[PDB]
Amino acid sequence: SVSKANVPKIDVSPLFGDDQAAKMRVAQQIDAASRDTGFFYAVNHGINVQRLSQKTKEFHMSITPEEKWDLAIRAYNKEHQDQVRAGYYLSIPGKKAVESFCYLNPNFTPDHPRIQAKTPTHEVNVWPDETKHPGFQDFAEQYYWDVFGLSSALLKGYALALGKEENFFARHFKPDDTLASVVLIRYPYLDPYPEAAIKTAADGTKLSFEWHEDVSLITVLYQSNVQNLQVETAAGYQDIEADDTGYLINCGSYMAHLTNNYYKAPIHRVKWVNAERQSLPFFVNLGYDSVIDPFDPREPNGKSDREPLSYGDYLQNGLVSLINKNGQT
Ligand SMILES: C=C(S)[C@H](NC(=O)CCC[C@H](N)C(=O)O)C(=O)O[C@@H](C(=O)O)[C@H](C)CO
Ligand SMILES: [Fe+2]
Repeated sequence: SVSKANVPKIDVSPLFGDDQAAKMRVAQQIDAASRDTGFFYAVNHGINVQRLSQKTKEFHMSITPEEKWDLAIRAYNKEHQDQVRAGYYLSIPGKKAVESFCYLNPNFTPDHPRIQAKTPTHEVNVWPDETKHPGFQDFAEQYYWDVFGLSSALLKGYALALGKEENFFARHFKPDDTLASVVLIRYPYLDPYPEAAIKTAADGTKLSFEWHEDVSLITVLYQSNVQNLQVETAAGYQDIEADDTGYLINCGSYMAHLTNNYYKAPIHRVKWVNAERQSLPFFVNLGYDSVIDPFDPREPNGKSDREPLSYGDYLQNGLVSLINKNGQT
């Protein structure tokens, strides 16, 4: 069998308050988890994940093929050249099982300075018709802000963990310009399940998505209660237990860059499971021009031989590379 990965449950509630000592004790837990498998579950996070799941299910199960084309990103619909990131990512029956809906910062409106400039990675969200999906847009926008708030708190914990002041990351994570995204992923139950939609790892494990590091600062993930994720450790790939009451947290490769691999971006993959389930990541991205000077918390002078990299540069190049490596989702 595959061994269970160590994924501690960390009560992150102190990170919302003003008890600095208590925050330090949470930071230590984040440090330990980040230095070990690179994953932890944030518990006592304050978000109503059951309602998120319910609203997401109502959306996935009621949206029609017509609407999917009308909301599709450019990869599926040549008419929508502005939709690189935001919109619907279609399944391909008999070939590709997964489908999803991505949205960005609700503040990226037509008048936003980065939208006017047509800066890469900024787009205006697309939404289904309100009469067909009543309350969905409002719910989804509010969810963005709810998970932004959790993520800000988590970023205070990571900053303290690394020996910095608590706003070290969060000062670059701002409502007016964050490049963060929500993805509402549907993994279907299918009978029969098309072999073409199943990948096979070198070790023989059936997969829905191959090994990768995340393109993010951190990733803040809600998943249904169906085990599927695996993390590569020195002991090999290990199973990450499901917990549909908590958020699964890990670092992306921007964190690895900034910390000179002190907090690695864990390599992980998604096992194929024939189950109707949800995977709802929030990718914690900074602003387009955000640059944090790389450092090394294992070195006495804290200096690193990595060059500063703007977040916008990192993101545009990472999203493309991901598609090249593991395919268009
Ligand atoms: C490889 C990853 S981390 C997938 N992410 C992407 O494909 C990038 C989406 C970026 C988005 N379109 C944007 O524009 O921001 C992803 O979301 O995987 C989730 C899953 O497959 O369950 C789960 C997180 C498994 O790792
Ligand atoms: Fe991932």
